[PDB]
Amino acid sequence: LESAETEEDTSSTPNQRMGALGMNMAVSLTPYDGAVKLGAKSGREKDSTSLHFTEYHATRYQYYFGIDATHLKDFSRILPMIDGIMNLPKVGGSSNI
RNA sequence: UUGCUCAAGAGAAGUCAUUUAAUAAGGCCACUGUUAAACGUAGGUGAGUCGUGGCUUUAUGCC
Repeated sequence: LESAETEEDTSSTPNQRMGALGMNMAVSLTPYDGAVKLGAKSGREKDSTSLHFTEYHATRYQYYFGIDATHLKDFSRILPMIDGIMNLPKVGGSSNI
């Protein structure tokens, strides 16, 4: 909280910490063409909150990351991050569909 | 250390249930492959099984 109401980085315990890891956003390798999916839910009772449309994209995603390994408080923490980068569980999205 | 430092639009959802492209139709009616002749005379070959049996003089040939 104090990091936003002061100019320096200390206020003494540190006020903030720039993350040693920074990753750019992932972009699709292929230009997006308008593709949607129908979503009508089962049942004869056709009220609202049914017949929805979901946009999807059938391409590959690429992203760029960079870490200052020296900036890490514990130098050994870079290895678990690499393991996570290769074994990335799921990037937030409609994993159900 | 950058109007910065931190920052998931996220969790869930069947486009479903039903429908014969069906009923009818001749590619049909006509056509001669007609008419005539001297063979004068000189062109060749690719493929197994093994020790007496009925006649006949061993003979040597027949089945």
